[PDB]
Amino acid sequence: GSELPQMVQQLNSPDQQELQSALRKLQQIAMGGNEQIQAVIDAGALPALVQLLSSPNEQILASALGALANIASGGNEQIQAVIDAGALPALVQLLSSPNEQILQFALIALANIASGGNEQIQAVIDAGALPALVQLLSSPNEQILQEALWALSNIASGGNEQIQAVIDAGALPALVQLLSSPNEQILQEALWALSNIASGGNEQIQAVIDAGALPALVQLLSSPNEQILQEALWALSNIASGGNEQKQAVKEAGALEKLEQLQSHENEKIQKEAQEALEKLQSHGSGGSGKRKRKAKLSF
Ligand SMILES: [Ca+2]
Ligand SMILES: [Ca+2]
Ligand SMILES: [Ca+2]
Ligand SMILES: [Ca+2]
Ligand SMILES: [Ca+2]
Ligand SMILES: [Ca+2]
Repeated sequence: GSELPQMVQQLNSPDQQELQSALRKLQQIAMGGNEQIQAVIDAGALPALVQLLSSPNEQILASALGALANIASGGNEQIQAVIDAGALPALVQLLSSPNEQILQFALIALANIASGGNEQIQAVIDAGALPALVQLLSSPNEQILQEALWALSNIASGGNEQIQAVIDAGALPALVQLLSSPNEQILQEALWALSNIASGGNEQIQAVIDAGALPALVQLLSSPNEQILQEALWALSNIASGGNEQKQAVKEAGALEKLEQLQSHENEKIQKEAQEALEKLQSHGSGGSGKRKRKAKLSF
């Protein structure tokens, strides 16, 4: 309430101490849920925060990113307000920053925007984010790689046209290569990304198959890691939701025997996901694939 208008005014303060302070307070208020986010938007914060993405002051920039990321953790309409204030061109340009901290925070903000509805996701694609995000799949910096993977995964949680944009940007070969990663964080994310691409139409599922995902996905059905096991099951289950050619590719890769054995796993969630995937492979229908979105905060 009554202190918020002052905080927003202070985003243009000639006193850098007052500015940085107001920015941090807004960032923190935007951690408090969608009603609190809406109070920040209603006080007029957005134009100023977006303007500050052009700041050459790295402390200001990092906090502005933090604030906008938190606002973009809200509802689809709150995300759309951020897009409407003009955030995307600045965020996309920041994907080329040589500052790893700024890059990380930019990625998180983009990822949150791409956790909105299909129209919000399409704005991200139309702003040109995908070629940069796909290029970052090759980063030797695990932190950067992890945040780019989340952004791609969220973009692939849209409709078939959004998924097709991801495929056409050349993401699949890198994502399939990541299924070999010894890094459990990266592996999990690569599986989210591929699962979401495999939640589209049959020709999207087939692009995943044609890029060579199945043998690695079937190997992961041998993991003692219950989290990785569930993630590989989700991916196989999405692919098995396609048509006959897709179901048949899954059978040719040897999944049947393993899916059947996994119905005897003590973990009830694994049991259930195995049974469901198996029923789809032997079913005559299609559909039932699952999409997942990730939202993250930034509390400084
Ligand atoms: Ca001054
Ligand atoms: Ca500077
Ligand atoms: Ca650097
Ligand atoms: Ca490294
Ligand atoms: Ca490891
Ligand atoms: Ca285990």
